[PDB]
Amino acid sequence: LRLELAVDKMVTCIAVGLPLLLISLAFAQEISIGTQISCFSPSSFSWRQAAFVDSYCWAAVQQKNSLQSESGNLPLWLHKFFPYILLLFAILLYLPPLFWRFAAAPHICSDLKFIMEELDKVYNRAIKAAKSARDFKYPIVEQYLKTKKNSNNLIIKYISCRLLTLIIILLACIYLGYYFSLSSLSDEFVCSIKSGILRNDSTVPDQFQCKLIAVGIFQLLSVINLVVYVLLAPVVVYTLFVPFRQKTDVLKVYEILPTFDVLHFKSEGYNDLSLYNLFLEENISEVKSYKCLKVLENIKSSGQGIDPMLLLTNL
Amino acid sequence: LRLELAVDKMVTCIAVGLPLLLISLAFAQEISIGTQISCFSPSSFSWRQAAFVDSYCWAAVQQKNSLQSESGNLPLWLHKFFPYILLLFAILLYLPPLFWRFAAAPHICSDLKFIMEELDKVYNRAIKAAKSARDFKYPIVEQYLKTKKNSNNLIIKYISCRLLTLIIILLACIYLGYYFSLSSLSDEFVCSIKSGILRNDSTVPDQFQCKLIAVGIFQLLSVINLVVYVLLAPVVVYTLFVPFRQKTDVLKVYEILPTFDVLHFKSEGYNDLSLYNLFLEENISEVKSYKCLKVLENIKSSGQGIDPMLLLTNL
Amino acid sequence: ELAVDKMVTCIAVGLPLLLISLAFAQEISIGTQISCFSPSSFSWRQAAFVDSYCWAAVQQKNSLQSESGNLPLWLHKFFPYILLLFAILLYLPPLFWRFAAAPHICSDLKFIMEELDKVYNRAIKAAKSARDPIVEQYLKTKKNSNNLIIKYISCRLLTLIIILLACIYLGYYFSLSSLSDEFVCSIKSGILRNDSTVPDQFQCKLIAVGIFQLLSVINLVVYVLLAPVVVYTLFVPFRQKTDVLKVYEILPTFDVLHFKSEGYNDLSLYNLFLEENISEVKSYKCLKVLENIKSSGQGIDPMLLLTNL
Amino acid sequence: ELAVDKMVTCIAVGLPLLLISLAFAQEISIGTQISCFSPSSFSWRQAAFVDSYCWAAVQQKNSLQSESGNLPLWLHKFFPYILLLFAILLYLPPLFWRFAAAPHICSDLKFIMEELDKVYNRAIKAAKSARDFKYPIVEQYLKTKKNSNNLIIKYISCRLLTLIIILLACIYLGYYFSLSSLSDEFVCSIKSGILRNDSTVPDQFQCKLIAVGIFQLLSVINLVVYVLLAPVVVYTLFVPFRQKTDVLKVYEILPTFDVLHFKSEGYNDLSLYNLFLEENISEVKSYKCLKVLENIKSSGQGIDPMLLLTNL
Amino acid sequence: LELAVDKMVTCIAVGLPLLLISLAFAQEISIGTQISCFSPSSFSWRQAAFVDSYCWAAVQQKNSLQSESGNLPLWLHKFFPYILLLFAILLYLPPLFWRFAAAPHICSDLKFIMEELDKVYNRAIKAAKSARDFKYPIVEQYLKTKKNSNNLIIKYISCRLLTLIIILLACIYLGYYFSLSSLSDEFVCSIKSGILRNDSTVPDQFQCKLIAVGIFQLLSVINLVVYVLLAPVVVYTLFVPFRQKTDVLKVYEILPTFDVLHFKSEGYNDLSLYNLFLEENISEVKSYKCLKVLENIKSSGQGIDPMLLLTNL
Amino acid sequence: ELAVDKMVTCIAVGLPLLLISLAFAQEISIGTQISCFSPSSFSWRQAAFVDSYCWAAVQQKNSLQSESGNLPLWLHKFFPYILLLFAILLYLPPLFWRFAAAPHICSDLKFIMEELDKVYNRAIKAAKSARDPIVEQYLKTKKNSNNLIIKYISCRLLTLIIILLACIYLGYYFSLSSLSDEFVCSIKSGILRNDSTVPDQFQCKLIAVGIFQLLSVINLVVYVLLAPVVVYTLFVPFRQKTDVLKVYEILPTFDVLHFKSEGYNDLSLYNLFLEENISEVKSYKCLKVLENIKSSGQGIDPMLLLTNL
Repeated sequence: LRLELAVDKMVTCIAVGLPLLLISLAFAQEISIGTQISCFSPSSFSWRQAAFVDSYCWAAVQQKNSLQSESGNLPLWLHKFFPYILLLFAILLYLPPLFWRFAAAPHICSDLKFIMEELDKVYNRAIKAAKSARDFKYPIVEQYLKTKKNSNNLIIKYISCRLLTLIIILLACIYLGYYFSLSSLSDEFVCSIKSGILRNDSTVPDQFQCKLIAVGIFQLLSVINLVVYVLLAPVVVYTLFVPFRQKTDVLKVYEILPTFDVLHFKSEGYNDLSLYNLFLEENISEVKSYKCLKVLENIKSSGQGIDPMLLLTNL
Repeated sequence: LRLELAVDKMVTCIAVGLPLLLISLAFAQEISIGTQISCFSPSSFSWRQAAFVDSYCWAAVQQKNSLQSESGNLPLWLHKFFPYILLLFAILLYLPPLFWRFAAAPHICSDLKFIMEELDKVYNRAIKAAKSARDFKYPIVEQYLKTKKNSNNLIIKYISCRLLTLIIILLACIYLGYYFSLSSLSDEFVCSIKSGILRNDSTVPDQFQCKLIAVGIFQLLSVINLVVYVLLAPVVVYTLFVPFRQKTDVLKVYEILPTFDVLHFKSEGYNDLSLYNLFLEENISEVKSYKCLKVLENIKSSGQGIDPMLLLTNL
Repeated sequence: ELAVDKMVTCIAVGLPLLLISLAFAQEISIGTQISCFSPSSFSWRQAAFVDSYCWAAVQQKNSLQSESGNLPLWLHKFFPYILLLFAILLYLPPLFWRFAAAPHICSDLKFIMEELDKVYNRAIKAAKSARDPIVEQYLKTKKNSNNLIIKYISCRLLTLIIILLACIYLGYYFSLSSLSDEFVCSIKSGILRNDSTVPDQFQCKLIAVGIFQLLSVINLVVYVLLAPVVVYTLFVPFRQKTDVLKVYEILPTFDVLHFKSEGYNDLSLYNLFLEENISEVKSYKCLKVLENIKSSGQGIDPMLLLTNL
Repeated sequence: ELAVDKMVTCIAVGLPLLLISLAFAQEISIGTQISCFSPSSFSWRQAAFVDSYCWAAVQQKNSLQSESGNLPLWLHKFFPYILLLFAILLYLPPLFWRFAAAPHICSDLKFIMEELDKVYNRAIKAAKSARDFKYPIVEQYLKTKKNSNNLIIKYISCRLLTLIIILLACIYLGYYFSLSSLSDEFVCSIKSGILRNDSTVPDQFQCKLIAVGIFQLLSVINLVVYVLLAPVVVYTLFVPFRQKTDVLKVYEILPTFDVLHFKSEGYNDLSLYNLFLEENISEVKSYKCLKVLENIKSSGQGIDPMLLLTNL
Repeated sequence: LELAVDKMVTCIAVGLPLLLISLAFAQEISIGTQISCFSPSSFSWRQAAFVDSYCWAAVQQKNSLQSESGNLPLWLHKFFPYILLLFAILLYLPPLFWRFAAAPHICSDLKFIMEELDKVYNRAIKAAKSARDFKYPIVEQYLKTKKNSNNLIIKYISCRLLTLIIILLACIYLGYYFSLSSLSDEFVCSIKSGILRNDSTVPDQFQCKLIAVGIFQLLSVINLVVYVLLAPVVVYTLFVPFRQKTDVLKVYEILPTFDVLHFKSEGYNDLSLYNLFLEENISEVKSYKCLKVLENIKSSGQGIDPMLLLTNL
Repeated sequence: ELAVDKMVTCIAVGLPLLLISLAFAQEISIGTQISCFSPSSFSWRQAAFVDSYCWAAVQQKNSLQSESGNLPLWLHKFFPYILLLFAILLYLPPLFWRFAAAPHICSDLKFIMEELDKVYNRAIKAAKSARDPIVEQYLKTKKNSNNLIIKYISCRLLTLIIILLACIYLGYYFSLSSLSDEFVCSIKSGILRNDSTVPDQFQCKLIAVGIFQLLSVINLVVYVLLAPVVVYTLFVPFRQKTDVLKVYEILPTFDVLHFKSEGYNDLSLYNLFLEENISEVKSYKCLKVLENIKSSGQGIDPMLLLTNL
């Protein structure tokens, strides 16, 4: 009852923990030198006057009139808001898995548990009929899967959460590629504390050379995040192609039972049946009847004996 | 017994954790530079005199006589009390859930557990009667359903907590939209430490140019909170109109039981019955009898066999 | 603990604590709580001495001269501990209640619920055999002594008294003037008295006062909103409604008598606690199902009881 | 632990702890606990040395000269530790009695409740057989409890130590609370060792112990709460006075139970057991039903054995 | 679900870089900032702080700093802490298979094999008990089938091979750090871009030194030593066939209800992996325990096979 | 994990960790780990540069000149981590023991206990009917291969080897002169080489090295007290005694044979683990009650066993 495919669990783990791990690294007790901005006030300035210049320019990356930067004010905005953008991406990437687990999870589980119980029951009834021969009959699970072939609401939830995950991953790739595509000189901006009563003041110099520290770390981490995300996006796209992944028809092994109709009827659709096929292919190893039937099916590759006889021997 | 609808749990989680997360972000070490205010005392001022000017003006954003600001004293008040406002909204948004958690639960959880037990019992009795055929009778829960429609005690509590949540969310949206609408130059105010014995003092200048730092971060976070809240408000509203959300009649699947009267009788009212319908639609997946009955109902879409026979096979 | 009482306790206790932590948190604070503006000639440590001396000197009335008086000065230092004192005093009655009051009402309520389940079982067994008042006297006794409830209304009355005293204190401090933090201070006792390098007086200002007043008005608003709730909760008889035992009157093994209303006696308190905890009683749930069905009046009470099983 | 004893412990222990935690509020403390006002010529580190030296020198009586004396200085510097000491000493008797005395009374009380339920069952069974051994074992057990008071002597001893420690704390807080309010200011001289004949260092420094006023304002609060708590302990100290509403009197209407209360008037373990029975007796179902019959008997309409048989 | 040698290889290869990161930045070994630049005496405190932070950020901008070794050694130190964590994460990723729900791929089949072995043991002793008073080798056929596809094991050798590749890449990277002279921290720095370019009060260049780099190299050599000790373990663990000896089944051949055939050896196929996992988890099987008791007794030959089987009951 | 092994692990691992945490106590540590005494003319930041340069320069042998040598300087700075390395290496064998060998012995021991309870039940059932050796062969087999125990003595031997290496290192480190923490450092590489305002050499001293030596001698004392314990634990045969299965020999359904002694084989290890975990076995407890009684002769063994029920 995991209700989360291993590839989906790992995609979520990566896409969420990587921006968080990178945020935590960008401010390691060993990577931050100190403040995020330094402005180089004149030597005549006192300690507190220099602190004022630093804090003023930090707050002044927003006020476009005060600061003059060669690259523009937009790089300054992006440099100051550096860590917020990654936590936002982590949260947005965590949202679709949360929507999946909160509502979609429970619905998928009940049906799969019922299908496994019905398969075990049909196996028991088939071997009991075979045992009585050695001494109703309605394909209920087949009809249930035929019904699942119709409504795709159960799957559309899955491909929708995967599609939002892919969209957010692509938007994060775009943002990180832009941010890394930084000038790497745009962190140096000229700042002027000359609004208000300081405007015509003379002891204060006209402009200060400020630099936004710990930016290079942001870009080096953004390229790492972008690489991992462009490696992750094909995985999500493949996860999206849910019918293509439905392979090795799991119910085909049950077709050798008399109490089971000879019909797979599970393929070719953007419908909940393909999703159920994937989840059955995953959780079917827990089904003992499936295990024994697959043993007989593999033996049938040689073709030495016969299916009903072998089943009777297994008991 | 979660006793909280998934949409309500997520609305609470968002509306409460988002202001808390934003408070915690607004003072992340990388994000802040130092003090919340800086005042630029003259160069002749000692370190402690400049500290006095900073702290005095910080405390003087309240005393309207001391500070002269172009935007007014109200922006100064709003800038100083940025953090306090965020927590208060989180608490008020968490207050409704707390009342629901303790006051609301006895009325509903007990009733829902009783309804689920009665449904399992009627299912068992119906299959036992069917099994005896293959070899009292009072609709107590249905009588119970009528009470829900006539009783709004367990509902009016729900729509009241939801309505207070919506009202507080709208008040938070109004406050955040106002705060974000602040001048962004209103963080610079002129401050004069000239009350008391300093009034006619000469070494102290007439006025100081103070600037409130960490206000741009407050506005950037307030717009995020406002966006998330105006996205959340339709969800709460959507939520307020329960009569509309009561859909996919859950008891309709039980109408195929002989031991159960053929009557849904659950719709169209601002009464506790609609609330109970929502909570049943949520918690009904835990009911095994409901799961099996829904399996039979979905199979009935094809119409191959028959309802009582299918039930007998399931046993 | 009744839901309204639990929420009143939660508010009246956590609000002063949350408000202390608001102002209390280091990030919210600019720095020290007092700043005194020593002269420029003073060294760093001399200015620190002036600050700390005046901070400790808001008590010594001889040193400081303030226009409003020494009481406003003492009030500021008092407030961080005064809010915690109010939180503790407001937590005390709920603590006394759970420690003493619940044990007496808990045993009685558990016994009443067990007796109700037993009478229901016996009634359906008699009805089943046909198809084939100890609890009332106990409640009549509860109708007499109000000592069991007197504990409840006493803890509620102390809660109301402490809430009103907190409202008075918070309203008093909030009006103030705010010029008190601007009161002067003179470090001229002892050997510094006739010293000349030290100025006669310093202009000190109490840091983070405005935050205290803005939070005190919030606490006062919430408390004057909470006081009517306690007063309503104070009146136990009014809240006793939707007679819970009336649903049991349809049992043959149960006498036809509610006999639970109209008094400042422990019976009304027990009625409230029964109305709260009665949903746990399965027999009450089934009986209420039958009673709601009886609104339509289609069948009959004993038949549905027997049929319901 | 009786509710009044639990609340007395909670107050007497948590109040000094809460007051310690308040005395060091991140908003009531201006900074260091002492400030000494070195001369202007002194560097930052020299002034720090003067502060720390005088802080450590409130003990060395030769260095500091104070008008009130060295004892106020000691009390001003060791104010916290003393409150924690009082909290610990006040927590000790509840720890002691709970560890050993509790189980002794718990086993006996559980046995008494079981025996009462058994005698009730036997009485109604005899009455039921009439509608269709005999040894007062619990009465004899309580008669025995009436003898040795050692089981209760533990209780009144822990209560008496609690009262003694509360009174000692009241005395200390009243003494400490009633301060000169000038003591916080002491003259300190860093002139021992090689600094003795040094000339650049002044003869004496004016030090002040900051946040002492907070200590006194909190000590008066602690003293008020403690002198309000002491009458509660004294009342709780007197076990015999507390007992009332004879709980076993309701059982006297049973045939299988002898007609004898025999529980009153002594500084013996029987009175303590009476209190604990009065507390824990509501859990006893037989007691509940018997009290129902006893309250009905106030009207006197029917009869005790008939209503008991009808009780079932 | 994770072999003890694999669990310990993961624990080492992951926790060692993390422990070394945590050690490198311990208060007792860190003196303070990671860089110090020695501004002139005329510079104020904040001007010196600006020089330090500027040069720290300027190890990237190649135009500002002039170092004898080059800019690559400078960039290596700053990213060294990040690499330690990157290597830990990449080494944790393959074990991620164990973390993920891949247990059913191997354990569920194992659970079936153990149940079938207990069942065949019970049936054999019941037949022997009836003598004292179907018959299809299903598990043998299942293992014969496992002897076919090696896809189930290919997952295992693939995660082990990625672990080995990442360990070797980490060894290569760490080897490099130890090899470097690291005078790199002594590289000069010039705060003369922008308006400071033609400024005169600021000196032409500053002598900066990178703090905690000697600690980084001393820890990198430790990590490299542990990793080159760990790589042979992974290589041995890589060879699943060379890792299998004394198969558990050879003890079940003394049962009448069990065919006389081990048929489990010699292949890069899932059968060898299942043999390893059976050798590990077989001690939980009670029937295996009793059969091994009889097999060990058979070394002496004092007691008959079927007789001792029936005798044990 | 045997109690002596658990305590040896706890000591050998937590002691270096506790000592690391003590060496850097806030009261204990004064500040930085190095101080260099720049001239008075040097600014604050120039002195900080000298400190940090010399800290990083304990490695570069050309810069610093120390009387003891550069190796003591390396050991000074690397001493804190070295203790964590010893803690980790000492934790490794117990960790290996938990996964590699503990389950192998756990399954076997649980099976032996179950078989002993079963044989006891069968013996008393046979005795009860009168009133109205699989485990031995398994242990005989264990007497063969010592591979199961070889894991145990191997983890113990690695623990002893690492403890002895730690003793050697700590005895060497404590044998430092305690003046080797004072080294002369010269910031004169690069453009500072021919600079004149900077003095030729600085007198630096390594902070918290006396604390390191005082803690290293404590660690060495505890480790040389622990090493004999490991050596004794190393000899499994010398430890086994009080033959635990001898109490079972009084059962008819159990063969009269202890057959557990005298070998560097897994049987002795299993004997130790049985002696430890056998108190959980109820049948063993009753047999020891009566097994001891049989020696006394007060009552006969089968009669008391039947009476045991």
